[PDB]
Amino acid sequence: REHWATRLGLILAMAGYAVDLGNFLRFPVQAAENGGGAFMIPYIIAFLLVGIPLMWIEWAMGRYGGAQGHGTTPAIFYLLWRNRFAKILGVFGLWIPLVVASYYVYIESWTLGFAIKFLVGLVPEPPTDPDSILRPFKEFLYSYIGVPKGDEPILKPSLFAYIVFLITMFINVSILIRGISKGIERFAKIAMPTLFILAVFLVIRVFLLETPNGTAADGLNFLWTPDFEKLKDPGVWIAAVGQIFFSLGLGFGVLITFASYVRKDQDIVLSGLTAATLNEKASVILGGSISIPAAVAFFGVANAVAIAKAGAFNLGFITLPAIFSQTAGGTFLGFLWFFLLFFAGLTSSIAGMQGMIAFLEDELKLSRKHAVLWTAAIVFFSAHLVMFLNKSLDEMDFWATGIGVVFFGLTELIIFFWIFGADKAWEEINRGGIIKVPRIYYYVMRYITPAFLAVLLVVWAREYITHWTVWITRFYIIGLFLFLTFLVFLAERRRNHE
Ligand SMILES: CNCC[C@@H](Oc1ccc(C(F)(F)F)cc1)c1ccccc1
Ligand code: NA
Ligand code: NA
Repeated sequence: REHWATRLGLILAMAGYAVDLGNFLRFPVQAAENGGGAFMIPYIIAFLLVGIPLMWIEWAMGRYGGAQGHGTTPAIFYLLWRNRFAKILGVFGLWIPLVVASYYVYIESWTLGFAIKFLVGLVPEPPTDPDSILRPFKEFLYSYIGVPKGDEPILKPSLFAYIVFLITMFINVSILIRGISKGIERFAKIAMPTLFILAVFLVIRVFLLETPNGTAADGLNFLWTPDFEKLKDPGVWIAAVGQIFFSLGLGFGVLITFASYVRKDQDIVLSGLTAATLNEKASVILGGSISIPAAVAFFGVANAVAIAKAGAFNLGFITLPAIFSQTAGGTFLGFLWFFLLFFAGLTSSIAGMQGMIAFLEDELKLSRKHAVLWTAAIVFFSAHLVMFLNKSLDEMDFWATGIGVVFFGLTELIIFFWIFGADKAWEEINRGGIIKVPRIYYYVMRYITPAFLAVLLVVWAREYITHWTVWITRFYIIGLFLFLTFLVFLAERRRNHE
């Protein structure tokens, strides 16, 4: 079995997974709409009661299973719980990253595509007034995606967008086909420093922005000025808990797959706590200093509410390009911005397609070459539903990431800490650890964390409870689960023979 080469590489690869576009775009928006700086109170709390406990568990399960040649949840859940339902629930943690890859890599191609368009200068050049600056970029993005102009729910992506998507896929394969150490780790050692420099360079440049409508100080001011009256809202505490899940990448079965390449007695407690910290630092320091400020610096603090309500997607794909087109040398600023985003996602995409690669290698005994190409083949095919069927993306994202990861997360708790036994589990987390987990976390992991998850579930289960074309997507994603259930079946039939 393959292994991480260096402790640093492990943490960077982990951190490379956790730091995606969400750090720079989703996190700033959520904070501004939920009390600004006061949002740090439920966020930090959820980071201690939910994020940190759940991270150590997936790290534990991964390493536990990885010692026995199994990096995937179908196998691992059968080890923690010798049962048929365990292998079935384990399917989800092979299903979720595979559904996300069906659109994530695609969105990742956009950044690459835009970064190419920005570098060569193939960007709109307005013209005055905000709608007169945004619209040329609104139409610029829609032509790329192929956003439906008619009543038909049909996308028509440009030939360029598609070609970049092929390239993007090819880029992902190029890294993944070299393995864990010489591929993901070696790239994590390059991308993460590259990421940091690009972030810092923008943070510096954003702070130097000065328009008649305001400055970057006004942006950091609005974003961080605490509104404690919103802490009364349970929805904020739900958005916080949901965000920690989103930003740490919990419940995707990717931490489990990745930790399974950590050696049996190697530390997971401290190494994990570091990778988790790297992610959070990236968000609060770099992420909330680039997007929101530059948007407020240009449109004024008056539109700071309207900008935050415009969504995290408009901010990164319509707003921020529109602003760079108005700044000195901003064509290159656009290029850096998107080239920052590309690697942020490229370090995440490679990480989650490993789950399917690890499955074919461990359970179906495929070589690394085949396991990669067939995983690429699957992703590439399924992505066509996202590329062409309008709102297919959103539907996939709603199930896989909305409840898929939250449900599978709470499943991970009960299986490892309640079914497998808490004592046996606690030793599995702390074993080989440079530092030991605080004795108080035993109660957090056993009661507080599942309580938070179960009462995030109920809050999700009710209010979060569309055109007929969503069924096409439902049809497909259900079909995937059945397909994976079948491979698990074939996986256990191949083992009884040998
Ligand atoms: C690292 N923090 C999580 C953010 C990111 O996580 C993932 C991103 C991509 C993948 C995939 F590439 F599909 F494997 C798997 C997980 C994600 C989560 C939900 C939707 C889109 C992206
Ligand atoms: Na993150
Ligand atoms: Na990433």
